Amino acid sequence: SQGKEGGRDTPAVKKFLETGENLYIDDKSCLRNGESLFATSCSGCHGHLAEGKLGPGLNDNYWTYPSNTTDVGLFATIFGGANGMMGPHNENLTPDEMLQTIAWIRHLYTGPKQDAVWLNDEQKKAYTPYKQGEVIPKDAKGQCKPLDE
Ligand code: HEM
Ligand SMILES: [Ca+2]
Repeated sequence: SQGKEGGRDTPAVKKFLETGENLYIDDKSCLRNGESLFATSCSGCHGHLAEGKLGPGLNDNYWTYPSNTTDVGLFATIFGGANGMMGPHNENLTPDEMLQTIAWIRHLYTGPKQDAVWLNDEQKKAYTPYKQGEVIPKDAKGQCKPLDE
């Protein structure tokens, strides 16, 4: 909406614009939000688990546009999708919400650990193919304020 919030000046967005790093990767509070944001903005075409439906599966190691293997690339795709050639994507999420959504898409990954270029050395160590039924603890607290609270 608007009012008094953040969106484009949060520490995560600042860090992202400085190094391309997504501080929300593996942050449970951000993942909980991202799961919800992904649901209403992307799942309708990419599937509930990003397995693919009308749009391609975003949970595997094949990418039509490899730039999407980095969070900056994925971000640019949606924010600059405005009638282009990489899909029917419109900038509807704030920059901060986008990072949370991207963090969730990465969490939905089910492919080879070595192809997860969006994860650093440590995060790759903690990577595990997403399995349906998983439940992010609802009392999880982190860098992201719960969308419901
Ligand atoms: C913020 C929500 C969304 C995100 C993050 C998202 C992300 C992406 C990404 C990263 C790709 C490229 C995949 C690749 O390179 O292999 C893609 C492709 C595509 N998306 Fe989405 N998507 C979203 C919403 C939607 C919606 C709502 C629709 C339908 C109105 C849609 C339809 C498509 C289609 C048809 C393609 C394939 C386009 C092509 O191959 O050129 N997407 N999406
Ligand atoms: Ca894919």
